[PDB]
This record gives sequence, C-alpha cells and structure tokens, in this order.
Amino acid sequence: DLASLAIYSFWIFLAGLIYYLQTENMREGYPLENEDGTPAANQGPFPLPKPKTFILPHGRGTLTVPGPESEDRPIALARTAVSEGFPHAPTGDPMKDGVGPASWVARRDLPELDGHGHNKIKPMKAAAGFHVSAGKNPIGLPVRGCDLEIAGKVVDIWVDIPEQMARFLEVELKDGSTRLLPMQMVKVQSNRVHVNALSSDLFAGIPTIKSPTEVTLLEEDKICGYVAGGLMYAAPKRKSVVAAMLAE
Amino acid sequence: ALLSFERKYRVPGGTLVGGNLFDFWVGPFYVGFFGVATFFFAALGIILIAWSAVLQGTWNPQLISVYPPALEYGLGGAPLAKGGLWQIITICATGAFVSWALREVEICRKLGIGYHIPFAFAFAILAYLTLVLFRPVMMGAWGYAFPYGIWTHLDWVSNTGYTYGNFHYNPAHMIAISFFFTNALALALHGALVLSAANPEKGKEMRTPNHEDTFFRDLVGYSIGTLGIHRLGLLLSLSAVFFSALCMIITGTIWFDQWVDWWQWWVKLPWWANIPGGIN
Amino acid sequence: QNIFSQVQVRGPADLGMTEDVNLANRSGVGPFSTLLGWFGNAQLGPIYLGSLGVLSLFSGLMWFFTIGIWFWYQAGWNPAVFLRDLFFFSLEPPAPEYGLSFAAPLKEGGLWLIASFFMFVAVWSWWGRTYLRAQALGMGKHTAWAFLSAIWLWMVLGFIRPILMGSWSEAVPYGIFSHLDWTNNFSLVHGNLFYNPFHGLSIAFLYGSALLFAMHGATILAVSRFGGERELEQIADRGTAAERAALFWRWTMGFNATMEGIHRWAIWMAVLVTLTGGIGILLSGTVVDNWYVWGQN
Ligand code: BCL
Ligand code: BCL
Ligand code: BCL
Ligand code: BCL
Ligand SMILES: CC[C@H]1c2cc3[nH]c4c(c3C)C(=O)[C@H](C(=O)OC)c4c3nc(cc4[nH]c(cc(n2)[C@@H]1C)c(C(C)=O)c4C)[C@@H](C)[C@@H]3CCC(=O)OC/C=C(/C)CCC[C@H](C)CCC[C@@H](C)CCCC(C)C
Ligand SMILES: CC[C@H]1c2cc3[nH]c4c(c3C)C(=O)[C@H](C(=O)OC)c4c3nc(cc4[nH]c(cc(n2)[C@@H]1C)c(C(C)=O)c4C)[C@@H](C)[C@@H]3CCC(=O)OC/C=C(\C)CCC[C@H](C)CCC[C@@H](C)CCCC(C)C
Ligand SMILES: COC1=C(OC)C(=O)C(C/C=C(\C)CC/C=C(/C)CC/C=C(\C)CC/C=C(/C)CC/C=C(\C)CC/C=C(/C)CC/C=C(/C)CC/C=C(\C)CC/C=C(\C)CCC=C(C)C)=C(C)C1=O
Ligand SMILES: COC1=C(OC)C(=O)C(C/C=C(\C)CC/C=C(\C)CC/C=C(\C)CC/C=C(\C)CC/C=C(\C)CC/C=C(\C)CC/C=C(\C)CC/C=C(\C)CC/C=C(/C)CCC=C(C)C)=C(C)C1=O
Ligand SMILES: COC(C)(C)C(=O)C/C=C(\C)CC/C=C(\C)CC/C=C(\C)CCCC/C(C)=C/CCC(C)CC/C=C(\C)CCC=C(C)C
Ligand SMILES: CCCCCCCCCCCC[N+](C)(C)[O-]
Ligand SMILES: CCCCCCCCCCCC[N+](C)(C)[O-]
Ligand SMILES: CCCCCCCCCCCC[N+](C)(C)[O-]
Ligand SMILES: CCCCCCCCCCCC[N+](C)(C)[O-]
Ligand SMILES: [Fe+2]
Repeated sequence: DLASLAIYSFWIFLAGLIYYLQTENMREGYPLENEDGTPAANQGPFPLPKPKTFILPHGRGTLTVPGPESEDRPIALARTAVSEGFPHAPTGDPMKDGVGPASWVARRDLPELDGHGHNKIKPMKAAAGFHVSAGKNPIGLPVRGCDLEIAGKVVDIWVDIPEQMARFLEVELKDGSTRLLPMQMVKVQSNRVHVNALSSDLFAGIPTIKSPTEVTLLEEDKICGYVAGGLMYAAPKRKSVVAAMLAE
Repeated sequence: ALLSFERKYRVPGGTLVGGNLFDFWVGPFYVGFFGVATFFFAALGIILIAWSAVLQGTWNPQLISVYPPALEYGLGGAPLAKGGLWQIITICATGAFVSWALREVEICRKLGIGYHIPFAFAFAILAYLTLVLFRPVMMGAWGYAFPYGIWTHLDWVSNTGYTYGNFHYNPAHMIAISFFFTNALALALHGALVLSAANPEKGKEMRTPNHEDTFFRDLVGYSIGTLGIHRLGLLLSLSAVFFSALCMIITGTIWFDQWVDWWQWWVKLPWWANIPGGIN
Repeated sequence: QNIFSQVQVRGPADLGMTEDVNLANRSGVGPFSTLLGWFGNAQLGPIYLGSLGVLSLFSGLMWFFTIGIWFWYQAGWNPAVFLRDLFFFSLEPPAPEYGLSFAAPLKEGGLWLIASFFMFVAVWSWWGRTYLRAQALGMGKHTAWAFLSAIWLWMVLGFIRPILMGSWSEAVPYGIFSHLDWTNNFSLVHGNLFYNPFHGLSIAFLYGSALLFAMHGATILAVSRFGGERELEQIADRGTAAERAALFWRWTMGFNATMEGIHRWAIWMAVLVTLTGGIGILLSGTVVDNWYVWGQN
C-alpha cells in the first residue's frame, strides 16, 4: 500500500530533517557552559555540526563556524547563589559596564559596507542627494529625556544608504559634542523627539564614535545596547505618562 | 547550562509580579511568577483531561475526547461529567496561554527587547477564545465550542462547516485563507533569499543585502527590504488569524443560512439584477 | 511599534549589483511610492526582462485572457452582466469521455486546454527566470528550489493526477466559485480528506508557517533596535541582536536558533506545505479511493 509506505517514509524523513536543522542551529552558542565558563557535562542529544566556512566580501577574511572563538572581555557580574540557575548581579554600573540588557558584543571595529564597498551608514549631510521625503523632519528639534528635561538637539539623520532608510539621529549635547541615538528608540513628535529609554543625565554616557563620519559595528552595538539598557536601569528617573501629559 | 555568550544577560530584574522571588532559571527555561502560573494551569488541565479519559474508558490518544456542555446547559455550569470538566479545562487553557504570554513579557524586559512576540501570540489566544468563549456566549451555549479531541475536533470543524453548506463561501474565510497562503509564500521566499545570499555558488564570497535586493528587483521589479519583509511576515500571519476569528464570530450570530446565498446581495443589486444573460 | 516608519528618506535611484547580469535587459527605475515607503521600500523597479521574462509574461497574459474571453462570451458581451456574474463564470475541462485527447470542441473543453497550455508555459518559464536571475548574481538556488514545491502541487492538481487517472476532466476549472466547489467536491468523493494523513500534515505546515513567521517577524522587530534586521551581517559577525533573539526563545521554550538557521527552519516549514499536500492529492483516487476506509485498515 503506497499510502502507508509514503506516510511511513515521511515520518522517517521529518525526524532526520529536524535533526539536521537543529544541528545547523548550533553553529553559534555551543558547546554549552557551566555558569563559570567551563564546558557543561550534558551537551544534549544533538552533536556539533561539521564546520562551515564563509568567504567574507570586501577582503574581510573568512568565518569558520562553529568555532572556538571565546567570550574574552570582562563581565561585571557576580553570582548571587551557590547553585546554578540564579541571577548574576552587576558589581558596578551595568550601563557603563555593558552587561544585562545593556550588553554589547565585540563585533568588527569597522563600518558595515554596502555591496559596492562603501560605508553602509552615513550622516545625511555626507549622503549625496539624500533628503527627508515624508513625515516630520527631526533635524533641528530639541531632544527630551525620560526625566522630561532637554538632553540636546538633533543636528542630523544617519542614513542607511542601500536600504535607503533612517537609522540614527545625531544629537548634540550641552558640551557641544554629539551622540548617536537608535531611530527605533526615539519618538519624533511635532515639537520634540522624545527618548523614553534614557534620562537627560544618561546621554553624555552613550558610547561615542572614534570618527565623526562613520560608525563601526562595534560602536553600533555599544550605543544600541547602552540605550536599550536604559529601559531597566533608568526606571527610577522615568517620570509617568500623566507627568508627560502635564508638560504639553 | 548556558550558551557560550549567555552569562552577561542573566541579570536580575524584568519581573512584573513577585519581584525577585521567582526570578531564576531551571536549565534553559526561565521561570518567573508566570512560569509558575503556567505550570499550575498546564498541570491542572492535563490532569483533568486524564481524569476525563478514565470516565470515558480509554487511554487511546486518538479516542480521548472532552466535550463541552450540551446545548441544554446554555451558559450555565454543568456536571463534571457532562461539560464541567471541559469548562474547567478551558479555564486552565486560557490561564496557561495568557500566563505564557505574560511570561514572555518579563523575558523581553530582562533582555531589553520589544514586546512584539507576546503581542503577536495574543492574536493566537484571541482566536482560541473566539472559538470556546466569545462565539459560544454570543450564541448563548457552551455547547457550540469545539471538543478537545485529536480527531473529535475535526468532526466539529467538519459538522460546523457543513451546517452552512460549503464554508468556502464565508467571505471573511476567503480573506483569512488568502493571508495564510500568502504568508507561507512569503515565508518560503524570505527563507530562500537570506539563504541564497549566505550560501552562494561554491567558491564565491557570500552575497550582500544589495544582492538580495537586486535579485528580487530583477525577478519581480520590487524589493520590500529587510525591515519590511519581517513586518510583512508578522502582518500576513496576524491578519490571517484576525480574519479567521472574524469569519467565525459572525457565523451563527449574525449569519445563519448557507453562506453561498450571501453572495446574492451582489447579484440582485437593483441595476443589473434582471439583465438577461450570463449565469444569473 | 516599528511597524511603520516615522520619517522617510530618499536618495539616488539604486540600480543594483552588476555581477554577470546583462545590464542591457534591465529597465530604468520606476517611480518612488511614498505610500509603500511607510512599510517597506519606496523604490519601484528596475526589473530585468530577457526572452524568458517576455515569454512567461506573454503566456501568463494569454492564459488570463483565454479565461477572460470565455467569461465575456457566456456573459453575452454585456458589461453589466460580466461584472454581476464574474465569480460564477467558469472555464471547464473536457468531459470524461474525451480522456486525455484534444478532440473536445473548443466551447466544451478545448478552450480550457488552450488556457492550460499557456499557464504551463508561463509557470515553468518563470521558474527558469527564478534560477537564472540567481545565477547571474552568483547566488544559491534556494528560491528556485522552494518555488518548485509550490509547482509540485500545481502540477499534481492539473497535470500529473489527471493523467494518471485517464482524463483531463479530473483537473481544476478556471473559476472563482467553481474551483472552490471543485475543492469541496474533491474531499467529498474521496471519503473525508481530514482522514488523509498528508492532508493533516499539510495543515500542520500551513498553520506552522503562520506560527513561525509571526515568531520570526516579531523577533527581528523586537530587536530592530540593535540592528537585528541586517541578518546577513549578523550571520557573518554575531551581534547583541542575534544573542538576545536567541536567548528570548531559549529562555521561553528551552531551545533556540541562529540568525542563519532560523531561515532554514523557515524555508522548510513553508515548503513542506505544498510538498506533503501534493503527495496527499496525488495519492487520492489513484491509490486510495476513500480516506476514511484507508485509515480504518
Ligand atoms: C489548495 C486547494 C484548492 C484551492 C482552494 C482555495 C480556497 C479554499 C480559497 C482559495 C482562494 C484563492 N484561490 Mg485557490 N485553490 C487551489 C488552487 C489555486 C491556484 C492554483 C494555481 O493552483 C490558483 C491560481 C488559485 C487562486 C485563488 C485566488 C482566487 C484566491 C487567493 C489565493 C491567494 O491568496 O494566493 C496567495 C498568493 C498571492 C496573493 C499572490 C498573488 C495571487 C493572486 C491574487 C491570484 C489571482 C488569481 C487570478 C487568476 C484571478 C484573480 C481574481 C479576479 C476576480 C479575476 N487557487 C486548489 C485547487 N483557493 C481563497 C479565495 O478567496 O477564493 C475566492 C479561498 O477562500
Ligand atoms: C468542511 C470544513 C469547512 C471549513 C470549516 C471551518 C470551520 C468551522 C472553522 C474553519 C477555520 C479555518 N479555516 Mg476552514 N473550512 C473548510 C475549508 C478550508 C480550506 C480549504 C483549503 O478548503 C482552508 C485553507 C481553510 C482555512 C481556514 C482558516 C482560515 C481557519 C483555521 C486557522 C485558524 O483559525 O487559526 C486560529 C488559530 C488557533 C485557534 C490556534 C490557537 C492556539 C492557542 C492560542 C495555543 C495552543 C497551545 C498548545 C495547547 C500547546 C501544546 C503543547 C506544546 C506543543 C508544547 N478552510 C471547509 C469548507 N473552517 C476555523 C476558524 O476560522 O476559527 C477561527 C474554524 O473554526
Ligand atoms: C484552527 C481551526 C480549528 C482546527 C482545525 C484543524 C484541522 C482541520 C486540522 C488540525 C490539526 C491539528 N490540530 Mg487543530 N484546530 C483548532 C484548534 C486547535 C488547538 C487549540 C488549542 O485551539 C490545538 C492545540 C490544535 C492542535 C492540533 C494538532 C493535533 C494538529 C496539528 C496542529 C499544528 O501543527 O498547528 C501548527 C502548530 C505547530 C507546528 C506547533 C506544534 C503544535 C502541536 C503539534 C500541538 C499538539 C497538541 C496536542 C496533540 C493536544 C494538546 C496537548 C496538551 C498537552 C493536552 N488545534 C480549531 C478548532 N486542526 C490537523 C490534524 O492532523 O488533526 C488531527 C488538521 O488536519
Ligand atoms: C471541503 C473542503 C475540504 C478540503 C479540500 C482540499 C483539497 C481538495 C485540497 C486541499 C488542500 C489544502 N488544504 Mg484542505 N480541505 C478542507 C479543510 C481544510 C482546513 C480546515 C480548517 O477545515 C484547512 C486549514 C485546510 C488546509 C489546506 C492546505 C494546507 C492545503 C493547501 C496548501 C496550499 O498552499 O495551497 C495553495 C497553493 C497552491 C495551490 C500552489 C500554487 C502554485 C502555482 C505555481 C501558482 C500559480 C499562480 C498563477 C500563475 C497566477 C499568478 C497570478 C499573480 C498575481 C502573478 N483544509 C475540507 C476537508 N484541501 C490542497 C492539498 O494540498 O491537499 C492535501 C488540495 O488540493
Ligand atoms: C512553498 C509553497 C508556497 C509558494 C512558494 C512560492 N511561490 C512562488 C515562489 C515560491 C518559493 C517563487 O519563487 C515564485 C515567485 O516568483 O515569487 C514572487 C512564486 C509565485 N507564486 C505565485 C502565486 C501563488 N503561489 C501560491 C502558493 C504558494 N507559493 C505556496 C503557499 C498561490 C496560492 C494559490 O496559494 C498563488 C496564487 C506567483 C506570484 C509567483 C509565480 C508566478 C508565475 O508562475 O508566472 C505567471 C506569469 C504571469 C505573467 C501571469 C499573469 C497573470 C495576471 C493575473 C495578469 C493580470 C492582467 C491584468 C493586469 C490586465 C488585464 C485586465 C485589465 C485590462 C483590466
Ligand atoms: C497568531 C498567529 C499564529 C501563532 C503565533 C504564535 N503562537 C505562539 C507564539 C506566537 C507569536 C508564541 O510566542 C508561542 C510560542 O512560544 O511558540 C514557540 C506560541 C505557541 N503556539 C503554540 C501552538 C499553536 N499555535 C497555533 C497557531 C498560531 N500561532 C497562529 C496561526 C496553533 C494552531 C492550531 O494553528 C497551535 C497548535 C504553542 C507551540 C506555543 C504556546 C505554548 C503554550 O501556550 O504554553 C503554555 C501551555 C502548555 C505547555 C500546555 C497547556 C495544556 C492545556 C491546559 C490543555 C488543554 C488543551 C486544549 C485547549 C485542546 C487540546 C486538544 C486539541 C486537539 C484541540
Ligand atoms: C525582496 O523582498 C521580498 C520578499 O522576500 C524574499 C518577499 O517574500 C515578497 C513576497 C510578498 C508578496 C507576493 C506579497 C503580496 C502582498 C499582499 C499585501 C497581498 C495580501 C493579500 C490579500 C488580502 C488577499 C487578496 C485576494 C483575494 C482573492 C481576496 C478575496 C476576498 C473576498 C472574496 C471578499 C471581499 C468582500 C467583502 C465584502 C468582505 C467580506 C467580509 C466580511 C466581514 C463580511 C461579513 C458579512 C456578513 C455577516 C453579512 C453582511 C452584513 C452586514 C454588513 C451588517 C448586518 C446586516 C443588516 C441587514 C443591517 C516580496 C514582495 C518582497 O519584496
Ligand atoms: C533570528 O532570531 C530568532 C531566533 O534565534 C536566533 C529563534 O530562536 C527563533 C525561534 C525559532 C526556532 C528555535 C525554530 C523552531 C521553532 C518552531 C518550528 C516553532 C514551533 C515550536 C515548537 C513545536 C516547540 C514548542 C515548545 C514549547 C511551547 C515549550 C515546551 C515546554 C516544556 C516541556 C516545559 C514547560 C514550561 C513551563 C510550564 C514554564 C517554565 C518552567 C517551570 C514552571 C518550572 C517551575 C518549577 C519550580 C518553581 C520548582 C522550584 C525550582 C527552583 C529552581 C527553586 C529551588 C532551587 C534551589 C537551588 C534552592 C526565532 C523566531 C527568531 O527569529
Ligand atoms: C477584463 O476582461 C479581459 C477579457 C480584458 C480580462 O483580462 C478578464 C480576465 C479574467 C476574466 C480572468 C479570470 C480568471 C480567473 C478567475 C482564474 C482563476 C483561475 C484559477 C482559480 C486556477 C486555479 C487552479 C489552476 C490549476 C490547478 C492549474 C493547473 C494547470 C496546469 C498544471 C496546466 C497543465 C497543462 C495542460 C493540461 C496543457 C496540455 C499539456 C501540456 C504538457 C502542454
Ligand atoms: C523534538 C521532536 C522531533 C525530533 C525528535 C528526534 C529525531 C531524531 C532523528 C535522528 C535521525 C538521525 N539520523 C542520523 C538517522 O539521521
Ligand atoms: C516542531 C519542532 C520541534 C523541535 C524540537 C527540537 C528540540 C531541540 C532541543 C534542543 C535542546 C537544546 N539544548 C538545551 C541542548 O541546548
Ligand atoms: C510589482 C510591481 C513591479 C513594477 C515594475 C516596474 C518597473 C519599472 C517601470 C518600467 C521601466 C520604465 N521606464 C523605462 C520609463 O523607466
Ligand atoms: C519544521 C517543523 C515540522 C513540525 C511538524 C509538526 C507535525 C504535527 C503533527 C501532525 C499530525 C498529523 N496526522 C497526519 C497524524 O494527523
Ligand atoms: Fe529573517
């Protein structure tokens, strides 16, 4: 009976397919570790897959995975329990230490490039022909923190050239320097651009970019991690919704 | 155990209830207050179903089936044997799902990410509630809900459908299906595109987003973009479930006959209703 | 929410990558739609149109017009009727008696066969287009492979199954309501399709695609604040976006995926919809006349 044979063979195929799929999804994060960085006893029923090599464009080398590439950098955390499964509380300022929801990864310290070899992200003033085509143009607007105080002013939009979209807002602070704010972490209103994740006092703390004309993947991660980490670590300074309504 | 890059994220906080009380992990799973609640509701429902099986006379998965109260009970309670168990399991299901969702919100907070996932899941929960809570209530009888059986629930889908002829004619139903088909189409497309770039022709360098964009641009004359293809996927999936719930909430509440007859409003429209020819 | 963009940006038209593509077959850039601009890209075109594209595009329109002409015919060339009965018209296939021949008279089967031939050409020529556009750009053939799964069911429904059964009368009619009726009748004559194991699997994968795309779509959006949508770069050099995404699921359901891997789960979840479906339909009427009966023994 073909039908019985077919449904029987399908279940055998599916089992192997899930097995194959699961192993392909272990090319990052494995082998597992004990909370102290040592390899765990039980790695589960699925085995590491045979390595694969990505030939990276723009002569940026290759990437073999899974690979021994370790954690490396220091983490400002300390376990709060003797057994496993418990939180590890920060020993310093989580925001400034880049841990917890404020975490970042040591990505390549070079800008992401578009298919043509050029810097993927650029400040609009240096992006030939680029302009705001719809919606409120944020440039020139003051920036308000979650504490309802003025953190600075928008002096430019950082544009993703190929994807032809806005990625960051360049906000100038009191001291005259600027910082990059993730576009999806700001709210562009008709008279302000509000940033709920951070309070005016946390802006100077946003990680900086070494060069004023580009951002490296490493810097994007620190900036983004830092800003997101404010949802939790800047909660004390986050005034309420009614308070915001009260300030028109 | 943890993923080689996990430790730095396992910090305190994010909880909505109970503070640090249940703020810990069991292996890979994060618990939190709602993780506990999920277990509770889940266990209670599985136990009550297993209990319904005893009273039924089987442990055969393909035969076990917990039915809702008969139409005789309207929206009132019923003996654990004639609808009660169902009622309480339906309660445990709703309590497990909702808790599961609230459990994802706490995880989002500890990870510092958006709440899109649980928000998306809630659409699944609402479609479920439409079938076992909303529609039954609007029709005033728990008995209109679907039975909890691997096979008995298809009987319900089948009998519920034919009550109005060929269900294909339910207009909201056509829309739901369209989003379901379109979404699978889009899922296969997205998966294939990202893969075709990361895994190019042997020996060459992995392609770039510009290649993904040009491939699709050459193929159909448009590229929705990386951010847009993910919004599309979420949009297509949630819309499929939104219209699924809609097509049911109106069946047996504001519409009662053969769905096919509903298309008459267009055929009998005054101006062309009697023009000779065609099919009508 | 990051469902809609707050502000739109626009710059020089992006003509795309060159690689080994015949730049002579590409059109120019189309207009920019501010409307689409809130959800995805505003730029329309350019589009590549070689002989395959024109061929396919020709057959496709012909397929569509053969049906259209038939509709106008049975509408009495009356515009008011055409619109009134648009959903009720149908280009039916040759009656059983004609088997797999072309002997049937145009108005009773031939016109369907003509429309079908146009569709056959249109679909397959487009499949090559799918394979070739990838090749020119030096990309893998995943798209063409996946498209083949959808073609598999389409092929089973109107070609392979009807031939294995002896007549074109087994194929699907070209009509809105009629093809729906053909679907309800199909399940009816073969016992109840819900008893067809591959039909139930196909459903698991259809619901599963909705489930998986909601998950993935929401995940990437949930981490777009860390540039999570630049998936190729997250694959090449894992960022905090790919880690938080992985950890959300690991903490939620005990396991997770990788920025690349998730796309393998995706292509398979979607492709198995039409793969299992096509099998369950090809098996119906050829090997199993009644699914309830088959499942019984
Ligand atoms: C799978 C089992 C059945 C079946 C069961 C159903 C059921 C059940 C339903 C449909 C629905 C649809 N079916 Mg069907 N259908 C089958 C095979 C097909 C095939 C095929 C090539 O094999 C085609 C072209 C269609 C086409 C259609 C559309 C009219 C509609 C939306 C599909 C969709 O969203 O795709 C997703 C892809 C996209 C949106 C990309 C664009 C596709 C476009 C929109 C297709 C247009 C087709 C064109 C020829 C006519 C347009 C209508 C005009 C008035 C002329 N079906 C088989 C035989 N079909 C739904 C409907 O609304 O019917 C009225 C519905 O409820
Ligand atoms: C002969 C039968 C009738 C018919 C009768 C009906 C009836 C009656 C119904 C549908 C419904 C549906 N129909 Mg129909 N339908 C027919 C033919 C079709 C065809 C076809 C190709 O011919 C198609 C494509 C569809 C498609 C569809 C969908 C639009 C919809 C199902 C999706 C849904 O509701 O998601 C919603 C998703 C859910 C309910 C899932 C909820 C999940 C919950 C929240 C979580 C569960 C967690 C779990 C317990 C965990 C387990 C353990 C873990 C695994 C660890 N129908 C024929 C004509 N149709 C159903 C519908 O639209 O309902 C709204 C419905 O009620
Ligand atoms: C959606 C509209 C209809 C409906 C129409 C159909 C039709 C028609 C079919 C199914 C099919 C299935 N249905 Mg149903 N079904 C409904 C509501 C439900 C609910 C619910 C809580 O609302 C659940 C949990 C299920 C569960 C199931 C599975 C047994 C099976 C495959 C689902 C799948 O892969 O989806 C996608 C999800 C995933 C891939 C994730 C994994 C989900 C797993 C497999 C769920 C296991 C549930 C378990 C058996 C029962 C509860 C377990 C508890 C611990 C007790 N249905 C409503 C009433 N269902 C198919 C079948 O073969 O049934 C025999 C089928 O043909
Ligand atoms: C009363 C009706 C019967 C029934 C009869 C059938 C029949 C008959 C069939 C299905 C099929 C399917 N059914 Mg059923 N089904 C029932 C009840 C259900 C229920 C339900 C909740 O009750 C559900 C959820 C489903 C779900 C499903 C799907 C999983 C499956 C179709 C997958 C697909 O992607 O098709 C959409 C995809 C395709 C058809 C592929 C199309 C590919 C081509 C190349 C497209 C050409 C496009 C063309 C050129 C036009 C382009 C225009 C553009 C605008 C350019 N059925 C009841 C029991 N079902 C199909 C199946 O696979 O069964 C196993 C099938 O044939
Ligand atoms: C894994 C299975 C899923 C899947 C996958 C899939 N589909 C695919 C692919 C993949 C991976 C492709 O690569 C291929 C694609 O090219 O994507 C854009 C495609 C595709 N899937 C399509 C449709 C489609 N797929 C479907 C389903 C599915 N596709 C499954 C869910 C369905 C249904 C019924 O569910 C449909 C309807 C197409 C968009 C595309 C392939 C198109 C094709 O084959 O070429 C035909 C060519 C034509 C020129 C026909 C034109 C017909 C128009 C209606 C004419 C309009 C004329 C009008 C403008 C003028 C006349 C009137 C006026 C005068 C008023
Ligand atoms: C809304 C769009 C789609 C969607 C989205 C969606 N589903 C989701 C999510 C999202 C975004 C999650 O984050 C969540 C998830 O974590 O998945 C990995 C989930 C999820 N979707 C699931 C299933 C599911 N989703 C479905 C559908 C859909 N999900 C939609 C199409 C379907 C169907 C039938 O199409 C199913 C079967 C789970 C895998 C998971 C949520 C698991 C969960 O809630 O955990 C808590 C509960 C338990 C561990 C067990 C509870 C047991 C009960 C008490 C017993 C009573 C069961 C009874 C009501 C019926 C049983 C008989 C059946 C035969 C009917
Ligand atoms: C580069 O990147 C990219 C990718 O990556 C790789 C990609 O993959 C993709 C791939 C993506 C795509 C191809 C996307 C396509 C995109 C879309 C947006 C398509 C979405 C599709 C659809 C919505 C489906 C369209 C098709 C069809 C056939 C729709 C059919 C609908 C109907 C027949 C019904 C219409 C009519 C009506 C009236 C609605 C009925 C609804 C109701 C609720 C009515 C209920 C009624 C009643 C109960 C009775 C009436 C009663 C009333 C009103 C009141 C009470 C009564 C009184 C008397 C007072 C792209 C583009 C990409 O670029
Ligand atoms: C790009 O990005 C992305 C990723 O990644 C990079 C991703 O991955 C994903 C996600 C996708 C995938 C991994 C792909 C595969 C997924 C699918 C095909 C989708 C369908 C899914 C499934 C079939 C799997 C479903 C599984 C589920 C729902 C979970 C099953 C669950 C269980 C068996 C366990 C149930 C858990 C519960 C109830 C809650 C948690 C735990 C508890 C309640 C335990 C409580 C116990 C106690 C309190 C006891 C006391 C304990 C302790 C510790 C205290 C005392 C101890 C001392 C030491 C003192 C996406 C979308 C993505 O886009
Ligand atoms: C406005 O009016 C004009 C006239 C201007 C129009 O343009 C109007 C046009 C409309 C009226 C068109 C309306 C069209 C539809 C409503 C179409 C609907 C079509 C479907 C629902 C198709 C559904 C399914 C189709 C399937 C399953 C097709 C399968 C077919 C094949 C695999 C082809 C097999 C090939 C054959 C039999 C040819 C012979 C064999 C060879 C090997 C060549
Ligand atoms: C999680 C449930 C689904 C997966 C269950 C495990 C399937 C294992 C199949 C192993 C097949 C191995 N091999 C080498 C024979 O292909
Ligand atoms: C329907 C899809 C079901 C897929 C189930 C896959 C189970 C994989 C379990 C992976 C466990 C990972 N871990 C804990 C060892 O790291
Ligand atoms: C899905 C829609 C696809 C639209 C494709 C449009 C291509 C660009 C327009 C044709 C070229 C026009 N031209 C030469 C005047 O630039
Ligand atoms: C890539 C993930 C695949 C998930 C497959 C889930 C299968 C669910 C169970 C289907 C049950 C089918 N059947 C025929 C026995 O009814
Ligand atoms: Fe993706």
